[PDB]
Amino acid sequence: HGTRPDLTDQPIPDADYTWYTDGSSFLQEGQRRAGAAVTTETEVIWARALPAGTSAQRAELIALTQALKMAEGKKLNVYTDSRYAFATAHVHGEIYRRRGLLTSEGREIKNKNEILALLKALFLPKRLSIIHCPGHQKGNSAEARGNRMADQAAREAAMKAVLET
Repeated sequence: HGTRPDLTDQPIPDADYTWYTDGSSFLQEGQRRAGAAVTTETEVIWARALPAGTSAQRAELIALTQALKMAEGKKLNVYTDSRYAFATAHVHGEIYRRRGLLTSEGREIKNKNEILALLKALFLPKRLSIIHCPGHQKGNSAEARGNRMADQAAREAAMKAVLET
């Protein structure tokens, strides 16, 4: 009946998982390729190539949603460099849903199905923080490294799918 009341935008100290997500989308070999990833600072938890023509923004929602599903029952800090996915998760998604805009034939809202899946996935972690950090950071901080890891993994997945066919 609504969205997740305890969803926070700052890291929680006691988290089981601190994960970084990224979606990427680019033209490779005459086609729009996309990838989505979930990583720690140092290791890839999950990464996938997504369907041809997937946008960066859709990929970012898909990565975030996957982090939520994987962290079911656990305390999760997840980072995203997408203002779009951050805002969708925290604010826009639930408004669009309550207005009936997600299940409508209106194509005025992009990524309707991913947003609905994200909204459902928000309830899975025991505790949840979805944190925005600027991407493509030159910083040496953990978050800068986690985001570069996630960007790398997402891009690697999309590219690997291309050359594996």
